[PDB]
Amino acid sequence: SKAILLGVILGGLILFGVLGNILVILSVACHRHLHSVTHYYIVNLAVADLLLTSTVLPFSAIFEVLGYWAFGRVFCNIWAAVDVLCCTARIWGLCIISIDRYIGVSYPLRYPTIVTQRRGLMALLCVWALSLVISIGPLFGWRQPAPEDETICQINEEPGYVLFSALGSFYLPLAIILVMYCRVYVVAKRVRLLSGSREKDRNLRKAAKTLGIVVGCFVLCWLPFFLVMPIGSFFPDFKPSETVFKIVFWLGYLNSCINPIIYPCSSQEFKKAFQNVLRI
Amino acid sequence: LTCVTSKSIFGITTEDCPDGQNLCFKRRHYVVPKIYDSTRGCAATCPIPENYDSIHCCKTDKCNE
Amino acid sequence: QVQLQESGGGLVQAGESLRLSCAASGTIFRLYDMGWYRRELVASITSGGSTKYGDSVKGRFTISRDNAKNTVYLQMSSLKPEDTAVYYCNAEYRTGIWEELLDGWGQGTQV
Repeated sequence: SKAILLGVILGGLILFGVLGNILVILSVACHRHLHSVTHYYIVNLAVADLLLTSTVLPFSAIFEVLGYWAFGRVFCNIWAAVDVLCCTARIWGLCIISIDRYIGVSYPLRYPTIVTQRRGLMALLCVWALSLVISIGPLFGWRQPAPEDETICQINEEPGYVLFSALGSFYLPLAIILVMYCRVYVVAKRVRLLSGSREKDRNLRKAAKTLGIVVGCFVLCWLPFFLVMPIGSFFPDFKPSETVFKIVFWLGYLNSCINPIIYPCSSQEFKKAFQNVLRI
Repeated sequence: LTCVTSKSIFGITTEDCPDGQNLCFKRRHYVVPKIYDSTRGCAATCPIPENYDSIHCCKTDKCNE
Repeated sequence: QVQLQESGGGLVQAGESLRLSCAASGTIFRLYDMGWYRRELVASITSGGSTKYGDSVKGRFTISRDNAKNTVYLQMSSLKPEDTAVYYCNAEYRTGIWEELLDGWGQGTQV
């Protein structure tokens, strides 16, 4: 009975991720001193992860366990659209964090007058609008999923769509994240004190470390899938074994559950907020 | 008489079915949630699906798209 | 725990020169500002090469730093009867790229 225990393992992971992301959101919502434009981006990332883990992953696990779609064609389209939207929003909201930290490190003295709350929320809105355009846009212009059997839930088999989605949703934001974090790394390796003060320099070098951990885990989890799927859709004969191609799929979606572990195990204020929220 | 056999960015590898075969088909095997494994080809009689596969048999030229 | 200790001590009468040594030992990611103190500042070098001296030093001293082997030196010149109380070794070190800047002192020397 491989189905039941696999489903139980997956469900445990999804519930763990759901609680982790709710806890991350509450730790920032319920704390006055944690309300900063750079923490609202963490809350946005947690919101995308929470949507993915509470609305998308349960049905993905059921669909893996069963092996077919048991909820009709109408819910297939909605589930696929929400999945793609949340996945694109998560990575673009990580890219916006990369840009925010690059600005806060390169120009630590003008940062309060560059990244204002107005501009920070404008950036959030632009990220979400861009995610909607990149994700839900192509799903209509590239033959919204074709299957005609009411049990198949197959996003566009077209090679063009997978190229655009892979490029737009993984490889364009990854370039910005990696470039911006490298500059943060290079700057932090040359400057004695970032903002002339030791407390500020410490509090800026700690956040950069946490960002590096988040980015490293994200790349590690999501790179195998985006290396193995596009090649499969580009060279038809280079189809890998399904066992490894199932592992890379769930490895990528495990990030939405791991990230709330990254946040408190790297920072000391996030851990305290986690305790203060769990105790209540 | 000619049925598709593979689809990629480089194009379509359309071939010509031999005699006896009269209809094309397109199997579709589940791999991971949103990704399926298609296997096109010729056939004289439409194959029976096994383990929730979705075979769509058709008659016209390059119909198994 | 990074360690910096004095060196080059001894006994001598006025008119002769010395060369104290001080190098960093331990887990260091890099060193930023190094120099000697007498409490009071007598010299200091930054990782770039900007040399500084105290007002009491009328070009008397020459503090030198090697970027390769994490070592500093201080060449003495023209001892004075009332210019030798204690000589420390002060450095600011970082043990990693994502850690706070710290500093350490030395034991001391006298002549």
